[PDB]
Amino acid sequence: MRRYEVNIVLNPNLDQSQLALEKEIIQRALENYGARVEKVEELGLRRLAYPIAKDPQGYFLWYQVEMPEDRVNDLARELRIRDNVRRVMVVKSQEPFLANA
Amino acid sequence: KRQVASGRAYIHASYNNTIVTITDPDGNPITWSSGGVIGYKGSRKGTPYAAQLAALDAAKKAMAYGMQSVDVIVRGTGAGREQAIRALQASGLQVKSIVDDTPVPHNGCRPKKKFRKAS
Amino acid sequence: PSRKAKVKATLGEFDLRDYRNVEVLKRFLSETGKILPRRRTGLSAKEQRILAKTIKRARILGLLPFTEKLVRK
Amino acid sequence: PITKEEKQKVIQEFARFPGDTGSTEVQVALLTLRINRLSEHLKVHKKDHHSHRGLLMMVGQRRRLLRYLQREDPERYRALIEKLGIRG
RNA sequence: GUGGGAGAGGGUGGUGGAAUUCCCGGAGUAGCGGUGAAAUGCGCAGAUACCGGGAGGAACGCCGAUGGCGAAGGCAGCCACCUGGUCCACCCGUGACGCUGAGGCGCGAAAGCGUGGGGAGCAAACCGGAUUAGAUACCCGGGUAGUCCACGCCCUAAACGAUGCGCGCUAGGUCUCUGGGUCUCCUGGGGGCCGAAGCUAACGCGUUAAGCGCGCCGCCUGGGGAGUACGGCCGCAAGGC
Ligand SMILES: [K+]
Ligand SMILES: [K+]
Ligand SMILES: [K+]
Ligand SMILES: [K+]
Ligand SMILES: [Mg+2]
Ligand SMILES: [Mg+2]
Ligand SMILES: [Mg+2]
Ligand SMILES: [Mg+2]
Ligand SMILES: [Mg+2]
Ligand SMILES: [Mg+2]
Ligand SMILES: [Mg+2]
Ligand SMILES: [Mg+2]
Ligand SMILES: [Mg+2]
Ligand SMILES: [Mg+2]
Ligand SMILES: [Mg+2]
Ligand SMILES: [Mg+2]
Ligand SMILES: [Mg+2]
Ligand SMILES: [Mg+2]
Ligand SMILES: [Mg+2]
Ligand SMILES: [Mg+2]
Ligand SMILES: [Mg+2]
Ligand SMILES: [Mg+2]
Ligand SMILES: [Mg+2]
Ligand SMILES: [Mg+2]
Ligand SMILES: [Mg+2]
Ligand SMILES: [Mg+2]
Ligand SMILES: [Mg+2]
Ligand SMILES: [Mg+2]
Ligand SMILES: [Mg+2]
Ligand SMILES: [Mg+2]
Ligand SMILES: [Mg+2]
Ligand SMILES: [Mg+2]
Ligand SMILES: [Mg+2]
Ligand SMILES: [Mg+2]
Ligand SMILES: [Mg+2]
Ligand SMILES: [Mg+2]
Ligand SMILES: [Mg+2]
Ligand SMILES: [Mg+2]
Ligand SMILES: [Mg+2]
Ligand SMILES: [Mg+2]
Ligand SMILES: [Mg+2]
Ligand SMILES: [Mg+2]
Ligand SMILES: [Mg+2]
Ligand SMILES: [Mg+2]
Ligand SMILES: [Mg+2]
Ligand SMILES: [Mg+2]
Ligand SMILES: [Mg+2]
Ligand SMILES: [Mg+2]
Ligand SMILES: [Mg+2]
Ligand SMILES: [Mg+2]
Ligand SMILES: [Mg+2]
Repeated sequence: MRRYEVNIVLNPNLDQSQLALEKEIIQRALENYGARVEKVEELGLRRLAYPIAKDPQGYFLWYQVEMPEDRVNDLARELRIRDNVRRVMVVKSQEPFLANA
Repeated sequence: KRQVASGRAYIHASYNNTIVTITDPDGNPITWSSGGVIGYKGSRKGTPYAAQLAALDAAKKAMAYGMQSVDVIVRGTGAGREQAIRALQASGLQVKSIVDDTPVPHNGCRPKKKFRKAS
Repeated sequence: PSRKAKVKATLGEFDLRDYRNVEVLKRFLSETGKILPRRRTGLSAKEQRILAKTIKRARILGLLPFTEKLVRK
Repeated sequence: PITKEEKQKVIQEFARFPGDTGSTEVQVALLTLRINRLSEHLKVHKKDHHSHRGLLMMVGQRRRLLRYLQREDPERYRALIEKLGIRG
């Protein structure tokens, strides 16, 4: 049971129904691996620094969660099956290291 | 005969030859030139003067398509890059921006023995 | 000698481990997508070491560039 | 890994008295726990030699501590081996 | 033990972008490439240069350093999991449980061997072009094993600090990595430079000793013959001790 952060960049050209379906599958997959969500920050469509999947923009989602470690990798794979999902990065949570304080 | 009137100018400069390809804003070429298009045959192509001649020749060929403004793009380190730059700069063609976009790898492939002692 | 300005001195309070804060990490990159050296950032060894990996994360996410093109040569 | 609760469990289970955290029995028990965990890690990932060296060092340390206990008080030695099931 | 810390330490899975090559398409024309100069080569079956798309293999630019880690070899994109070592603070626990280490056992760059796979770039041998008095070379165009992966062998090296390990003692200054603290600075561990005493044939070493001491192991006894012969052990072989 460790605390992680999930960054999900998906297709910005999805309508509200397709986006709702993708987020539904994301939530269902999080429940299927026992990932208790603590907070969420939906930033949405943002301008990429380089084209990803031939698209200059991407829809960003972020989830701070807590889940068993042994299946973390096994969860990331499950999130890469959807073609609309194009970037999945899970990072162990870390305390902020402030500079120029 | 397309009457592009505005495009890009790629300069490929190596220690052996300098070759200028003038393209449209989408990258499709229109005309081009090099040290071999001019009478120079051997090592005289890797000469800044030969690069100037190639740039001016490609520019005059682009005048046939009625092009006025260009966007210069430089690739490769070779004697004659800056000479081709100054040739295109004052040739009737308006130079809007010069950009060096030399393809540098992130240490992917192994060079030939000529370029070793590095990665 | 890089006497123009230090990126840290030209900045305030910020998190060095936040890979999502793009507007602050843009300052630590050069004109190209390259990571600025110590003489330009003015950070310490530990600070620069953390900044490097956070910048790499931001690049992989598609926020920061891997490489850019030089202009006005 | 080896969390703090398991470590305290085995320490309190092998403590000679309340408060003992560094007696020979406690050290041998902790080394045995680490050795079993590393052996489970080395059944899979059999190409990991750098950790295999640490396994060798832990085994040597446990053998030296058991030899000391054998020399001083063989009764606690036999009791420790009976509780932990070592030496085959 | 407790509480903190730094790290390219190792293994497994996944994943990112740049570039090379190749394929598809667009656009486009007389050469490209290469060198001291050239030629082989490739190009009218449309190359080079340019744009877009796709495949594949291999290596990780900036960060990056005179830096870090590891017992050594050695380790450099990112993420996760598994995992080794190590340092500091508290002065908490055991109570000499220590040091070294013939044998033994295991690890051990590159090259090399076996089986299977992979094969973009590079490239022994080899095919050519030059150079040359000749050129079994350097230079240029190709190119196989190999380099890569899995598993099993091989045990070598300028495997280098050409300096075995451990502990204690013996001026300092400066730079740096990493902790702790009354955070100008002090204290602990580590990486460099200059230097007290002292040592050294000299060069140089000098709290990271090559100084002063103690313990234990390894090794040397003029050069060639020769790391050869014989014998043994090991190895599929090359060959190693
Ligand atoms: K080093
Ligand atoms: K073969
Ligand atoms: K030797
Ligand atoms: K401090
Ligand atoms: Mg997908
Ligand atoms: Mg030439
Ligand atoms: Mg590592
Ligand atoms: Mg084609
Ligand atoms: Mg060719
Ligand atoms: Mg060919
Ligand atoms: Mg021909
Ligand atoms: Mg024809
Ligand atoms: Mg090509
Ligand atoms: Mg392409
Ligand atoms: Mg292929
Ligand atoms: Mg560097
Ligand atoms: Mg070290
Ligand atoms: Mg070395
Ligand atoms: Mg005490
Ligand atoms: Mg007592
Ligand atoms: Mg020892
Ligand atoms: Mg031995
Ligand atoms: Mg070997
Ligand atoms: Mg090898
Ligand atoms: Mg082989
Ligand atoms: Mg094979
Ligand atoms: Mg080749
Ligand atoms: Mg030849
Ligand atoms: Mg001669
Ligand atoms: Mg001749
Ligand atoms: Mg060759
Ligand atoms: Mg081939
Ligand atoms: Mg073979
Ligand atoms: Mg050396
Ligand atoms: Mg040595
Ligand atoms: Mg000698
Ligand atoms: Mg020493
Ligand atoms: Mg020191
Ligand atoms: Mg000195
Ligand atoms: Mg003196
Ligand atoms: Mg002297
Ligand atoms: Mg000493
Ligand atoms: Mg002799
Ligand atoms: Mg003799
Ligand atoms: Mg000899
Ligand atoms: Mg020999
Ligand atoms: Mg014999
Ligand atoms: Mg035999
Ligand atoms: Mg032979
Ligand atoms: Mg031979
Ligand atoms: Mg021999």
